Amino acid sequence: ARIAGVEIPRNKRVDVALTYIYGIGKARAKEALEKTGINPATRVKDLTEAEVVRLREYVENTWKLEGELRAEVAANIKRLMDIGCYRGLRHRRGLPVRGQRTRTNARTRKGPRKTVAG
Amino acid sequence: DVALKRKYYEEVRPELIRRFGYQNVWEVPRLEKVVINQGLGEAKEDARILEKAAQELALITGQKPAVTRAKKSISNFKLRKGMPIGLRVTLRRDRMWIFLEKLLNVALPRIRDFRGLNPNSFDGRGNYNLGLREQLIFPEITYDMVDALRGMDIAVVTTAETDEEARALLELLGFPFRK
Amino acid sequence: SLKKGVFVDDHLLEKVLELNAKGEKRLIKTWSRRSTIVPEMVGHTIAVYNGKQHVPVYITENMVGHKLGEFAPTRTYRGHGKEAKAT
Amino acid sequence: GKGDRRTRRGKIWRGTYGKYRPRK
Amino acid sequence: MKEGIHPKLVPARIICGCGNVIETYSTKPEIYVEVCSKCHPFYTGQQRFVDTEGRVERFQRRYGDSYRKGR
RNA sequence: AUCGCAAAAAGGUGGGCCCAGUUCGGAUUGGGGUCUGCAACCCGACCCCAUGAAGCCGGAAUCGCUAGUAAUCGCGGAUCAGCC
RNA sequence: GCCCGGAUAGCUCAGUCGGUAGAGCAGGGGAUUGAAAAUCCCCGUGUCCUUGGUUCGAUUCCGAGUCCGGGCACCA
RNA sequence: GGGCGGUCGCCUCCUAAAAGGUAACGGAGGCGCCCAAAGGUCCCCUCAGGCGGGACGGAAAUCCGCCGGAGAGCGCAAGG
Ligand SMILES: [Mg+2]
Ligand SMILES: [Mg+2]
Ligand SMILES: [Mg+2]
Ligand SMILES: [Mg+2]
Ligand SMILES: [Mg+2]
Ligand SMILES: [Mg+2]
Repeated sequence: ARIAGVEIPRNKRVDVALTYIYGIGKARAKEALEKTGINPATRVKDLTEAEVVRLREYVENTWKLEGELRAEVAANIKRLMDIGCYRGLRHRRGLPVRGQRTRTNARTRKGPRKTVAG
Repeated sequence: DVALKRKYYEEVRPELIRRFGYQNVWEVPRLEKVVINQGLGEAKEDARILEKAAQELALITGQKPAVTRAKKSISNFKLRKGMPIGLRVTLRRDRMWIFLEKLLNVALPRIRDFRGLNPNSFDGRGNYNLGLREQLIFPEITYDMVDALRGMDIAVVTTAETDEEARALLELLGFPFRK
Repeated sequence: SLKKGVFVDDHLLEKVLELNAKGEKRLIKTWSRRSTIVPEMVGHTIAVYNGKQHVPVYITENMVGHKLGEFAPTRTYRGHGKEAKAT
Repeated sequence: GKGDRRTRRGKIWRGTYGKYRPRK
Repeated sequence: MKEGIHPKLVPARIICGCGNVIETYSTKPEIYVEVCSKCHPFYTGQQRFVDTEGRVERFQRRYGDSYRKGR
């Protein structure tokens, strides 16, 4: 049961294995199947072997290719520092950039308990 | 056999007349050889040599590249003698145009950068390394042997002297301009 | 989450746009960033209280719908360390 | 879950319903 | 020649995206789409991303005249 | 006090997500659309979207709990526009 | 050179009588004790001598010795 | 002067006076080996560097073109 994307979640429900394809999520794997007529409680393995291959072109029409928008994750950070703004070194110093507290909670983009001397 | 040879013969040979050239028969610029190299990518992909880039490279152009040796053991980059690391190939024939017409038409799209490459990469005596980045995503290979980014390096060597006489050829053959 | 009404402060809406009448020097002193930067004039330098002090901003034609609210240097964070923990 | 972006009660804990899950 | 490791490069036909592809040399017949994608003086092959696809109610002139009220 | 607040929650006689670091699970993310509001950024709820890093019950023995007591679940205020 | 017993983590060591394995330091913070010492707790370091073979294996058995010692000779 | 210290054999350069030799407790250094190929024959190629570039690349990895007549290399110190 080949998929529209690249990483195969090994023969699960059509709400599950079709979802975590890049470019697809809950509100795209939920509405992309009810238009085509597939019952969302069925398996990807128990799909029709023609529905294996003809549900692939519908995903690759509009949004930009897998890895390219993931490169736009790093490229939007580049274009926001068009003059080298302060938000650029808000990003490139390893911290959340919304404005969370960073002594306690929001320990994510910081390295977890990495560097202190005392 | 014939692959864009009409653009090779009547878009080059009379186009290099009335504005370029000394208009005799052989000093009109042409292609001698186009070398292609791997150069390990960044560093040694493995401790022991694996010889699979000859297999996917023999898939993309259908020929084996020679795995050549290394220089003196400077050992700052764990440099050593023997256990060859070269992966160089020239392969000048009509087989040159067999692959060069493929990558001539498939590599300018289907990889994402700024639109094209440098017109400042010309060198003396007209030998022009072009220097693509990776192309293991869409050289119509379908993700075969995805070990690393693992690019390659191309130099299309002309015949004539100046950068305006190789520049006379190459974007009339179909290269981009101003990056 | 921006809306159909792109608000600029009435203190600072058209008192930044004195350039478009005749054309003058490339600096004018506005205050706010919660108000939208003016889209009428482009290419010039707009003086602003940038969070720490009145230092200007200069656009280079990269803004289409981008918010100016990412322009606020006042936390001059030199680096990590200097804690003196367990207290 | 409460702290999720969209669940049943994730609209309740955060205040409003969703653009795919409306009131009625 | 050196018949051996060097394969025969068996013919296979590519799906003819932007005109006729350079013909049957390699056994890799599949592209994504659009062999050339343009005539290559790069005639603005845009797909209208995050930049000016939405040009209504922004990058426009609102809130009155050309701001004569300044001084 | 009915009229309407609100949806009371597992009530589902449900189809399934099949031992999975996995639709169990999850934040930081840059663009668009609605604001109650002078105004929401860096100080709107976070609304379908992008995307989902961490986690399989923890160590030297702690600490709220004696039968309607824990425990998820369910409701409103109070300065109150969101709500921090 | 015959014969005798062995080489385990900066340091040295718990071993098998073939189916096991490491604890201690210049180390950071840690229930502790009413915030004091560290009693006590996670923790930075196994070709178990080089190699061949009964063997389900080898972190352990056996054969040659390269690694170091005592006795025993022998050295024109 | 003896003792203390250093040395006792072989090789390289100078001292060493344009044949060879030639001393000092004169100066500068190596050796008690190693290669089944680091040997013989046959057949191909010419090095190290500098310049112009590259996709990573230290200014040295790998590739192309020009200049470069031996400044590289020839297992090991020095000489030819
Ligand atoms: Mg996943
Ligand atoms: Mg994990
Ligand atoms: Mg409330
Ligand atoms: Mg003499
Ligand atoms: Mg003489
Ligand atoms: Mg020889």
